[PDB]
Amino acid sequence: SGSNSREIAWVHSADEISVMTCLEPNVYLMDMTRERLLAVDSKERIHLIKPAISTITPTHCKINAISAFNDEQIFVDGVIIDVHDTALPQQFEPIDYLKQVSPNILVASAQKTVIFQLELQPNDLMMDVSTKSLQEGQDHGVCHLDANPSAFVKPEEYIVGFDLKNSLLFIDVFRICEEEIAQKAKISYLVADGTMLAMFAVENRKVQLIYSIEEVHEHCIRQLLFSPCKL
Repeated sequence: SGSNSREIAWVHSADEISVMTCLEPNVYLMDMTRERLLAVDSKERIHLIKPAISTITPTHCKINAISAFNDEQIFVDGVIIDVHDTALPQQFEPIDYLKQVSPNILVASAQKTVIFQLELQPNDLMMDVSTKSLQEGQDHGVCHLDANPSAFVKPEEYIVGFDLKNSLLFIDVFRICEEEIAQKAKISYLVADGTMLAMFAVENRKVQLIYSIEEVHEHCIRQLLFSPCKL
């Protein structure tokens, strides 16, 4: 699912081919969105939700606005008020929310636990890394990266710096950087790739990536508007 600048790639799991309405679609698995109104259709997901409860992740739905709207519910609307901006959400009915603060929060869709530690974060509910020091609460101040835009856990938790890096935690092996996700085989030092870093597509400045299996079978999406579908 890719917002109209609502398309596909020979599949029916997100939008009926051509569906003009967006900022981001949701096919995490009706592909959710947020207008500059939630315009979600049915091509293959659940077929009907229309305009019901921006950046939505899995609902084994929750919203994400530019305000303190940590709302997230069913169709049942629940505007959990974080009390500035409700930033990056992740699903771990508990859902972790990460504002423009490294402390962050865990809210059960009701705040499960809330932590405060200093003056992108991974999933392994208490074993969670924090970035903006590299403290991993349950904590461990790790000021090794000069800041910290993303961190991801063991497939040795690798955390990127704003000036490349994606070092080791528990040797700073170096190839903003190309951000990271986890494999059963570490995605080669949690970089997404530097070929195969030992433990190039068109243009650069990639955002967020995933992967099917070790090395091969990229999940496409690689850059803006033009990414390889090779491997």
